[PDB]
Amino acid sequence: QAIAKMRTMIEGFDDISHGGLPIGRSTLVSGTSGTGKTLFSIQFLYNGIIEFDEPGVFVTFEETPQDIIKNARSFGWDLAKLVDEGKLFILDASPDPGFDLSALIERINYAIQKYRARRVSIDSVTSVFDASSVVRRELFRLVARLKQIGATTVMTTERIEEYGPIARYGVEEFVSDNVVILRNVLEGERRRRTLEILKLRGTSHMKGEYPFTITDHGINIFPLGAMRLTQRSSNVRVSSGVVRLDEMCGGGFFKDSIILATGATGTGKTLLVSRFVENACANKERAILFAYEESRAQLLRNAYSWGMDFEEMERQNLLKIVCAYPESAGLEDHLQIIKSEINDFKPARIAIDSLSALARGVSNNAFRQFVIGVTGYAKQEEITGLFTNTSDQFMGAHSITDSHISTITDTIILLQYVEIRGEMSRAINVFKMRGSWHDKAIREFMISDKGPDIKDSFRNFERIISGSPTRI
Amino acid sequence: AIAKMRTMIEGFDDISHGGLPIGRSTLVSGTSGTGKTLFSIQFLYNGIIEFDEPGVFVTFEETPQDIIKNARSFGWDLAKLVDEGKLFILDASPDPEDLSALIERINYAIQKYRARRVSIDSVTSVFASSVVRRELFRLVARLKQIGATTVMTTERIEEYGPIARYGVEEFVSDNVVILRNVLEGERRRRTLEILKLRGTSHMKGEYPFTITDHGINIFPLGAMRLTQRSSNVRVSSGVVRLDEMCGGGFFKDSIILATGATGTGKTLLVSRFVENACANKERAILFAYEESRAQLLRNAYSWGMDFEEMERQNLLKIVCAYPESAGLEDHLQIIKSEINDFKPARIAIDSLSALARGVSNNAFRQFVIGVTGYAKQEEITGLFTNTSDQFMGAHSITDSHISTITDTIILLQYVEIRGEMSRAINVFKMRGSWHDKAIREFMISDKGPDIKDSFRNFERIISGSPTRI
Amino acid sequence: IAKMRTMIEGFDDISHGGLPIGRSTLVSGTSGTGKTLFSIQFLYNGIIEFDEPGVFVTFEETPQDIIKNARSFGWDLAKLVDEGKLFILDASPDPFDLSALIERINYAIQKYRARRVSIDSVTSVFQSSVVRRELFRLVARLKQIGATTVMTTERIEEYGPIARYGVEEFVSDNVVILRNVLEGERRRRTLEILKLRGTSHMKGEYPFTITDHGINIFPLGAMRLTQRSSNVRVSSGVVRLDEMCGGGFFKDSIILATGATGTGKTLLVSRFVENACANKERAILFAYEESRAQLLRNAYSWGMDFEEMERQNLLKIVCAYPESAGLEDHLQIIKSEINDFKPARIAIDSLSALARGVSNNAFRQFVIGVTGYAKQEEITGLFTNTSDQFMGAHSITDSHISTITDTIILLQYVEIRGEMSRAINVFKMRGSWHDKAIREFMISDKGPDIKDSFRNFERIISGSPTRI
Ligand SMILES: Nc1ncnc2c1ncn2[C@@H]1O[C@H](COP(=O)(O)OP(=O)(O)OP(=O)(O)O)[C@@H](O)[C@H]1O
Ligand SMILES: Nc1ncnc2c1ncn2[C@@H]1O[C@H](COP(=O)(O)OP(=O)(O)OP(=O)(O)O)[C@@H](O)[C@H]1O
Ligand SMILES: Nc1ncnc2c1ncn2[C@@H]1O[C@H](COP(=O)(O)OP(=O)(O)OP(=O)(O)O)[C@@H](O)[C@H]1O
Ligand SMILES: Nc1ncnc2c1ncn2[C@@H]1O[C@H](COP(=O)(O)OP(=O)(O)OP(=O)(O)O)[C@@H](O)[C@H]1O
Ligand SMILES: Nc1ncnc2c1ncn2[C@@H]1O[C@H](COP(=O)(O)OP(=O)(O)OP(=O)(O)O)[C@@H](O)[C@H]1O
Ligand SMILES: Nc1ncnc2c1ncn2[C@@H]1O[C@H](COP(=O)(O)OP(=O)(O)OP(=O)(O)O)[C@@H](O)[C@H]1O
Ligand SMILES: [Mg+2]
Ligand SMILES: [Mg+2]
Ligand SMILES: [Mg+2]
Ligand SMILES: [Mg+2]
Ligand SMILES: [Mg+2]
Ligand SMILES: [Mg+2]
Repeated sequence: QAIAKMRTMIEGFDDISHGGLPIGRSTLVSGTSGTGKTLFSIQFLYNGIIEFDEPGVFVTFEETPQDIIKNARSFGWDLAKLVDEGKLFILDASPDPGFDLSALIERINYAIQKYRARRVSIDSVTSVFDASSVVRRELFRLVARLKQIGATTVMTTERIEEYGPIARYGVEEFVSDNVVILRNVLEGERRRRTLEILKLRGTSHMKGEYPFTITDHGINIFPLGAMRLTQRSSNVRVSSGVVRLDEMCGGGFFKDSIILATGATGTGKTLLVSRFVENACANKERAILFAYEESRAQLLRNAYSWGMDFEEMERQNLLKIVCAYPESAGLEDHLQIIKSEINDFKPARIAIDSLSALARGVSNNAFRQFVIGVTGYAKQEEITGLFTNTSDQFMGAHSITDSHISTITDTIILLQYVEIRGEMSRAINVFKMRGSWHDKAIREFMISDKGPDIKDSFRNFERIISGSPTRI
Repeated sequence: AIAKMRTMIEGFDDISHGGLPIGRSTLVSGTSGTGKTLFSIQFLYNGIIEFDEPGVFVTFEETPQDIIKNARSFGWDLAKLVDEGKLFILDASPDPEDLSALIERINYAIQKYRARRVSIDSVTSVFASSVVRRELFRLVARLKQIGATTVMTTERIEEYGPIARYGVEEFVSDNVVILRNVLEGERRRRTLEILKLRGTSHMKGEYPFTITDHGINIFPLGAMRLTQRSSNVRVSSGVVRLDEMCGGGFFKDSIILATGATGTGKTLLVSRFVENACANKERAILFAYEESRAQLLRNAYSWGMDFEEMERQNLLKIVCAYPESAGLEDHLQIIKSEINDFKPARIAIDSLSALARGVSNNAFRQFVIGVTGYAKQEEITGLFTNTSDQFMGAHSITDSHISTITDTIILLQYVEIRGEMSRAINVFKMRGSWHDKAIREFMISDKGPDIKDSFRNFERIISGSPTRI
Repeated sequence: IAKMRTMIEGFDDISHGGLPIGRSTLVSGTSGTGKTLFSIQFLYNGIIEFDEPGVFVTFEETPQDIIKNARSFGWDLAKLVDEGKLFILDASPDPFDLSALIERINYAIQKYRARRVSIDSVTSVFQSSVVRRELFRLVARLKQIGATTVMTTERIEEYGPIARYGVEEFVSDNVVILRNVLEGERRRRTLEILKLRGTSHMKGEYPFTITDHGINIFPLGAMRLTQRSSNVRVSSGVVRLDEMCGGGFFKDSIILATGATGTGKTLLVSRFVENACANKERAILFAYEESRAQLLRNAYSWGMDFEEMERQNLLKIVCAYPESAGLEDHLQIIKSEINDFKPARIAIDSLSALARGVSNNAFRQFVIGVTGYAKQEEITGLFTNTSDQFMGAHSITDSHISTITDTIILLQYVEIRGEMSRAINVFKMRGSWHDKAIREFMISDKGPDIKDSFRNFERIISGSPTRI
């Protein structure tokens, strides 16, 4: 048969490893200091005991068992209880403030034999080490030893560089069958943790780097390229909160769709968003406004001057206003918050104000990856998503988005300024709709105390899209 | 000329100009997980199963049991061939609880099995550069006298560092293959190179490959001979008016490009293109990289076409995938793979601009030439869509500059007429045919696209903001 | 400082005569560079071209194999050994060492009356300060013996130290470096004379190709070679285009057909190539975007029978992806094919295709080379160049190679009355008058037809003109 694997039950990993770690073989987990090796090792054992009734041995080489049990209480895992229930054996191989190899393989086997233990975690084998071929042969002996037992091993290894050699010595890499590289890449002044499976001998795996976050629920990996173009798509309509906009969308937005609001600063994106949120609470549905530009304080003042009261919506428990600076974390961290926050609130409508805030400084690819995730998560979860985008230029803009994410959205609302008679008008347009007919008219519109009023088209003008048209 | 032995690895025999030179050792160096072992296993396996050429595998770390088990993954029974006496896994790995000695064992094994092939994996784990060359030289030199073609595995620490670990292994061997696993920004890319073959020609540079269920599959971008068939056979676009604008419809043996701003009607044309195939009981595949099976099924139904029906009839397969789910190399395989099972008459990729996201224009072009080329030589009508970055005033058909690779170009654009977003369609070019040269207005309905009349009384129609005459 | 001719294509140019006589020349380089091929070709040429006997010292490769490897290039070293013009000296170990070697070299030189010596590789012998003296000794002895030697050395890094130990350079009188540099995924073979003590040579690196004929270097600087130029005319194949140029294209000239995709560059090529064969003259067609079947089909739709012209051995079609080879290799394929057919006209369709993925310096070098070869061999070259922009193009070429062409035929779309019409312009003609009018031209089953100019329009060059 094909190489049998053993599920780790670490969010994402088992999809990246196409099942889990090859059973009976050792797997190297190497990374710089604070990459998540120990955690990868604990979480690996814990889940086997709790879920599969597979006992585990943790082989510490410096961390006192008090501290291992103590660090586990942070993630809400109680190791002490599994010790006292004879399921998890912590095997202190740290020296009190040669016997190595043969002596230790006996000790770890006396424990492997004693607990019927199907899983082992050695952390960190590096600290035992010796020149170049010394680490290779002493290591190899240990791997080949455990393979004879028929036990499945996680081998924490250290690193000095972030994209340097795999291990410390340039040997371990090859001794082991399965190699996992953790990274904590400094991208500007922020840190992006990624896990890569370099090889699993005798089996396929997902290639490349995958981002993850160490939350209070452990390692959470988002398989960026393991989401499936496999979501539901109804014809159920919903209201935008603007009646003339619903008319122009051929009877309102689709429930299962991503809507994009594109225009210069001060064109009315946050007004359409505010409105899009107030419609959900008006029909007794929960909504989340993900603000990254304005504070709750300012989002209420401005909403109340447009006629709508966020307070009664919040108190009724139908509207959550979140608010975060994009620079406060990295994209994976934000994507984590958003997914986390949608689960505990279970809304029918998400709104992010704005994507253009989150694209700042971050690379185009890194940004798009975030957008394929948030767009993709909403789509498969049957949640309507309105995403605001502020164009870098206020006039003469030729591209909808500067990040080029138009092919990812289903519906594009387009706000733009228009200069007539030495004044600055606005002009909404339903630029596209996937499914609906939609109005093809660039209707002028005004904002008041009442909200948005969508009047008539500029029938007697040429080059409306320019920003300074000419009366025909 | 030097005599070569066919390896039966997809792409290698063409890259090596006939296989590995016979009676010489070939060095295959790479970083961890590069496909070194796989290359050597295959070398032997494909040798045994095809030409009844027996082979020997020397292993210094991996147990023989494991070389047999790992091989089962690719659906090959190495165990059956050990019994049959065609293979022999000479276990040279250390015991948990020699230079000339091994050579004698390897020599003995060769005659003891009439073996024409060898694979020593890896001759580094056995190990001072002064010393490593002398013994490595002895081994490779010995094997030349035995008269046995050899694949010798060696390890590396850096993708563009020294070819092998000790800056010696290279110069000893007659033949050097580098397997690479380059990090293309969070996505990996597997390339095979032949750095030197003493006494013969080969192909130069990096050639990308994939490790799959069927082993190593290399796509030689530079040997796919631009020597492909052609006809004047016409196939319908799925729109009678567009067919007329092309001068009888599309050519069968042609790459078509549908270009335009976001939501101009590309994915609609892709739909009508695919349906028309199912109408004439001909198979087609729809490669969707932006929508989803449901949203495609839906959006099409609101255009009066049942994809649900076509799939049930097995005349339409829909392969949905995110562009960033894998690197280009993998995609090209999936695309080429899905075309070999289903054996279609027409292919559709929606869209190319989606795949060019976050990738060097080179990797893209090579990929595009790849798919273009394959469909062309396989006599398959290819409709590819491209979203222009600029919705109005676009000065270039594509930002990837792949217009020259296409044969036919359907250009869709927005036209601002009396405060409205009207659309237009013009057959920009058509190699072989006449085609209409008119920027004719069209509307989309429940029925689909209706191609009306040109903007006769307008100036600067392309700019997207025209002017009344 | 007297020099020995290598007869290695173009090396004698770079070296200003060849290798300094009675001195060793280091030829360092990474694996697969062509050091062993260089040193073999240095002796072989020495024998066949001057009857200068050579001695080849091998420290790894068995004499048996060195012969087998050479049979590749069509050279028979076995015959040259039996005849005693070449002596392969085996100094490999079994499967007082430097001095023992000198003696055996000095033995063969005196025994075989040998002018040339090749030692590959001196490095492999050794196993830093110590390497210097042993090498110095080896060279100093060979200068006493009075032998011009080639000495191969190996390198780890492609732009790192000129030799393994960072010494071999300083001890040698002459230094040559072979490089096999990686341009993305394609390889580029470059040769560089780093120094020749006592003499002049061409500085910097020069590309080369290892072919069935050995090391073929292109000294991309020492070209010009005078080239001849006449006022002889040649029909373009389009009657009006012939007039608009002032009697046709000059015989010894570079024609450029720039324009947006689908404007008709390939049609202008097709007729240009036909016109040669209508006057029983050979022409090669170098295609980089269209297969011979498609070129055959589309031509047949414009009237011309490509198949008929191919049978009479007048018209030759090439066809090759740019991504298949590098630029140096493409230059060779063309330089080769011209020699094997000796055509009156080459047609490259397109230069724009071959510029893909390459640096403009690397590309522009390629163009200089193709131009200068066609110009000096008096082959009239038409070249096509599809522009990046189909309307609003402000530059004739995006490669900036307009100064390298003598004549430019500029096609462009013109937006008239809601339709896409094309226009032909003779943009320049060094030597002739040429028409200065932007003319409209249709393409029918019969080929092109150039009608009347757009005199009643403004802003034609933009592609969106205004009626006035
Ligand atoms: N409850 C928690 N909430 C959030 N982050 C946490 C929590 N507990 C631990 N972390 C973080 O997760 C990281 C996990 O690193 P881990 O303890 O696995 O070290 P390691 O990767 O083995 O490296 P080292 O060799 O330095 O021990 C810690 O550095 C810590 O910053
Ligand atoms: N009470 C009001 N009466 C009338 N118009 C108002 C009122 N309050 C705000 N506006 C209008 O609404 C605009 C506010 O911009 P809005 O938040 O709607 O859009 P936005 O594009 O998201 O803004 P930004 O790009 O600055 O984040 C102001 O420029 C103003 O013209
Ligand atoms: N059945 C399979 N399907 C897909 N990929 C596979 C399969 N089996 C193995 N692989 C891939 O092959 C790689 C391992 O190949 P191989 O063992 O030849 O590597 P290697 O370069 O010899 O490594 P090392 O020398 O460090 O052992 C892994 O990265 C894995 O993803
Ligand atoms: N039922 C319908 N009735 C009328 N018009 C429709 C209908 N369905 C779609 N349309 C129009 O046609 C467009 C369809 O375009 P299509 O789905 O081909 O997108 P596209 O041009 O591929 O662009 P993108 O890649 O950005 O989605 C819609 O945006 C809308 O303007
Ligand atoms: N007939 C041929 N046609 C084309 N290329 C050839 C031919 N014969 C050999 N080559 C190429 O030319 C090179 C000749 O190798 P050569 O032994 O000269 O290199 P080298 O740098 O001395 O190698 P090393 O130092 O590793 O021994 C090889 O890369 C080979 O691929
Ligand atoms: N039989 C025909 N009748 C009329 N026009 C034709 C015919 N065949 C081709 N054409 C026209 O010729 C054009 C193609 O010209 P050609 O192939 O020379 O283009 P090009 O300038 O080389 O551009 P590219 O190489 O980018 O395709 C088509 O756009 C088409 O309008
Ligand atoms: Mg730790
Ligand atoms: Mg705002
Ligand atoms: Mg291996
Ligand atoms: Mg689409
Ligand atoms: Mg050599
Ligand atoms: Mg062309």
